[PDB]
Amino acid sequence: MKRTFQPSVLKRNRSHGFRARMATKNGRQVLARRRAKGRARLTVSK
Amino acid sequence: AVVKCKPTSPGRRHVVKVVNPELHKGKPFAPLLEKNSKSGGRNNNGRITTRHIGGGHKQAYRIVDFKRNKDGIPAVVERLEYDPNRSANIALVLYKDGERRYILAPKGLKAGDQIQSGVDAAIKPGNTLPMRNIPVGSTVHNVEMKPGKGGQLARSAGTYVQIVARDGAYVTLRLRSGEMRKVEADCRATLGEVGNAEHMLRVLGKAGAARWRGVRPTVRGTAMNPVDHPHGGGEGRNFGKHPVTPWGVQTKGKKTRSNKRTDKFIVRRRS
RNA sequence: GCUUGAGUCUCGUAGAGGGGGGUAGAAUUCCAGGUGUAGCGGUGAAAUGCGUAGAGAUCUGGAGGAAUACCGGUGGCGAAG
RNA sequence: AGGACCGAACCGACUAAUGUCGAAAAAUUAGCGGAUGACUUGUGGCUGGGGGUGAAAGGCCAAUCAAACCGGGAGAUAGCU
RNA sequence: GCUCGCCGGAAGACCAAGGGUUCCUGUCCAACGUUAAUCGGGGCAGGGUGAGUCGACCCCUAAGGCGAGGCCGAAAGGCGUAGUCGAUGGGAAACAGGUUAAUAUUCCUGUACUUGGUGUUACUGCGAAGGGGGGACGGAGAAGGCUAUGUUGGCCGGGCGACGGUUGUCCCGGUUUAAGCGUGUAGGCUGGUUUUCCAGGCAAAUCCGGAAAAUCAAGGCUGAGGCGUGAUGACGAGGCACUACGGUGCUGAAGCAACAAAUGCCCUGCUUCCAGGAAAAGCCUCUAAGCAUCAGGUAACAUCAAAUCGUACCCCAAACCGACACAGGUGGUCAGGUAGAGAAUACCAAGGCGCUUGAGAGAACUCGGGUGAAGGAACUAGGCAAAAUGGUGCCGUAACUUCGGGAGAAGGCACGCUGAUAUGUAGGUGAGGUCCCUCGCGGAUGGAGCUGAAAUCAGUCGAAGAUACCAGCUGGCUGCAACUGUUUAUUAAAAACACAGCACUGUGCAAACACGAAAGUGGACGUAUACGGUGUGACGCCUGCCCGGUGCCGGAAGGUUAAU
RNA sequence: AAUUCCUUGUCGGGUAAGUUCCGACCUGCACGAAUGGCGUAAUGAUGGCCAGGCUGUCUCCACCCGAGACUCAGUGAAAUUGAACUCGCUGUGAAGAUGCAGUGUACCCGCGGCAAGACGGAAAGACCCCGUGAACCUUUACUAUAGCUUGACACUGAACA
RNA sequence: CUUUAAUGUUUGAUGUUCUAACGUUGACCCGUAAUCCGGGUUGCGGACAGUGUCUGGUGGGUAGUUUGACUGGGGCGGUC
RNA sequence: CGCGGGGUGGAGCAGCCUGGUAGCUCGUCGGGCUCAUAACCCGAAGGUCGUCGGUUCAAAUCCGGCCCCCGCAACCA
Repeated sequence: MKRTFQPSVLKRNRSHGFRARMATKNGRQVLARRRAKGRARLTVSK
Repeated sequence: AVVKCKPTSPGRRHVVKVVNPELHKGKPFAPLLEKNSKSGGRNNNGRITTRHIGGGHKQAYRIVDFKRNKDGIPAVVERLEYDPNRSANIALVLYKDGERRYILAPKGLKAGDQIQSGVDAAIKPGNTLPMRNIPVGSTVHNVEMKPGKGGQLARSAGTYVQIVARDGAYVTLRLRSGEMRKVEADCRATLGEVGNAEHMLRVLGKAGAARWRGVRPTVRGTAMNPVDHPHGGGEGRNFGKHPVTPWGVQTKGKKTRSNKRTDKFIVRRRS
């Protein structure tokens, strides 16, 4: 068969990128707890 | 020309074609074209608001104005063509002043002849002028609602609006569906019935002649689940309810007329 | 070859011969409005139906369809219908 | 010309065996269906939880669907074990 | 290293995607590899990715996202204009050879090409978010001309050969060359040019569109390949010379004819049919507000710039996704020889590997199969599994039918090799010679060479000649569904769903319906031969009775009747 | 009959043999003319039956060739498991005994096998019931509501019949 | 008190006309090259339509739940 | 195994419900109309109200036994 993960940095980063989160009100809200937890991968990027 | 191909295979057996060499065997006039995005029945919120729409071959937007305000200007019908946007053939008219215009083509109109617009016109199959010059009992088409609006009714194949009386400022009209409705006598229309009238005798024959058109199958509600439609369920293929729409509205008899501001104009109903 | 067979041309006659496109008139129905009212219609008789939500009758206007009163005659035309 | 015929790459999964702690959290093998079409497919977008989508099975929505998932109400309640 | 076996439309050779040094070298074995391991994609140390011509960034748009004001909504926020972004789209320009442990259309040598800036000279009027043309396009089908490439032969080089022949119609190896420029064929398209006028292109216009005159018959556009040039250059088999025994330096013959022939090219063609087949910019050009001793544009010439990023390796897999070094899935390009219609299949070339447990044993049993006496479904839920029919040309071919089909129906014959007709035919291609000429990539004519079906006759070989891989079981009755198709991915592929047709009914456009608290949208930039809801499901003959109950619509006089 | 309960209905055909099949008789428990009826060429990885062909499916399997099973060396799991000195039968018993009693039998311990039991292993039975549990679906179950629709009032005025 | 009649006066239901509210996905202009929009002329309808408050009806399109127990197992039945 | 309704001249139905008086059509017998039958018109008769018991002013009526008919049942793994 085929596993459900055919990666694409363009497709990924366009929906889960830094600007993708800062695009909406909600993204900035979610990043709040992430900055509170201080997880290095705030937004999966370089 | 109507015809049915010999049965070399079921499907090509039930096709009814309407071909006519009068039509331009080439391409449309490029300098009068604007693109057209096929929407796929989606709204600004991307939800498919209306079913039975999907696919369809790449139909581009041919520009067809309907106002016909080239007054005092005689014209020449250059060539005849077909457009999937409408269901009746289009007439490519060549003006005297070096202008062109894609407009509706009547029945007795043959390319190469002469048509026109203006208030110096005659009762000819293709002349566009206000109705206040048009005689009682005329067979008109491409009529408007408000003068200058351009065009509202009788734009499909083999259609016509029957004008009865012209009392006062309002003109007594007879709609195709039998709805005698009023209008301001000063609307610009064109004399003659809409051509390509043999379009009605054309029957697909195949499912392809529906899908590449853009039509997407009408699944019967009773065949659906009870959870996703007012019908569905029952291990015996039974209806047992009152025939309604997928949204509770009673079908097969239910007057859905409600605007209240055109009732004055609506005189005699469709009985 | 001829001509009393038959056919053709020159000039006129009669006509519901056929096909296509417009139009007129009375009448019948329906829709709307004014007047008015308990019957209307029907049959050998009665009834179903229609009617007090106000018909029929009557006047006016309008929208339509089909057939062409009298002329009409064992008259006319056509191969027949 | 053909939702035309046969049959490969391609898409699919009717039949049987192997397998079932396997090679694999549904595959391999030998036969098959369609294969110029309502076709297949890459890249790239929009439609979303009582809503989306549906050639309509109550199937599909990241191996999870008669209502996905993360956190929080919530240490929910349990005449039950 | 010498043999064997394997794929060879791949288990090969290059890229995108996605990974992230897994590439190369030295060294090492505890731990990673299901075994050992001085081996490796493992540990440690070092090195490697070189661009004006590749891709991207860039320029300009599509689906669609964001979206100043604006409309709207408790707030959050939603839609949308101008604009601004976004390829799988389009838009300028490079190929060959050699070199490295690893990279090179990027380095070096040789040979070409593109867009801009400043400057110089000589001329000339230029100039927009505006207009026009171009860009710019569908599916299938058939044909002509070629190329990649391959084959035979000629020529050159070497050998003439460990068991019989082999100086001869013998054998093997090589026989390779681009970008660009010039020429500008085959082929395809279109009547050019000149004058005048104009309610047209938001304005204008010499550009385009239109209507009348005029002259003459071509001009122009576009265009694979061939031929010259590129190139007395490069490369090139084999020798000539030293071994760190891995390789390097040097030298260098022939280098073409002919035939066959792509899914590649002309073709972003042509014919035809229908379901009628993007956009903007670059480019060319006309001008507005205007500026003309200017500024700019055209042409020739010199010179300078062409930035940044990726560039290793894997890339149908031990390096991507699957927890694994996992019998699976992952797009595009190239793709030889013989047989064969064929990219099927079988065996080989190039190239890469034998799969990261082996060695003995050969019992029951299990699995992948071979063969099988007499019989031929007696097995069983059931002809399921196996077996078998299986190719080409031709002959012949029923019930039925919508007169297309049924059908390759069923059921049969000939098939190898050699010679001959004929030192390999019909056919195809085609040089030289000849003639002519509006002289070139020319037209007729002419026929060598090369390549190559098939038919007939005769002879012969074996049990068998489609001898292998490959490759339909058929006939009949009958239910249902029309048929192609779709679906429960992970037990149901069917009679279910879909289906074209048909019927009713709703809808007169700010249309019904639908998402959305609203705006706004889809419907449709369509409008009754149109669109929405529902039912049934090709075609053929037809589709009766009932308005009681329920639902819907019409009529509203009267009874009952909320708020006020 | 994809429909017919009774039932294997009845008659004829196919077979030596026919609960199925094919064609008909109508006694249609309970077909029915758009929740379409009846036929139907072509078509079908469709349901059923029969025949010919061909064969190991079968009467009844036999042999042989490979990948394992067996041996050796290296590597090294697994579900599961209260504890073990872990035999059969008869009977009894929380009711089918490896463990109690009676009695028979049996050296201790491995290997290759085969599968009757240890009510063997996996899944806190998916069946029935229960819980004043849950979950959606349904309608002429109860109560609200979206939407549609009516009227009064507001935005909303000025003149005559 | 009933039947009626002229008038003053106080409200209501309809018919018709008008233009200023309002509507305007009619034409046109400017902001502005801009199919949004605002305003400006005009044309076309018309105190309608539409929205708000109140209210009657309809109403499974939507939502929250009920839907008994005993019962020689349940259900049907019967009974309380 | 259960539940509901019915049982009335030769036939089909009334009346029952809510208690005193038993009706309609056809049929049977007969007369008439026509030459005859039929149809038609008129008169009369024809009902232990399935059977027995109880009880209240009577029993077709209210109730309790037995027999008979129609529909549903022969159910969940």
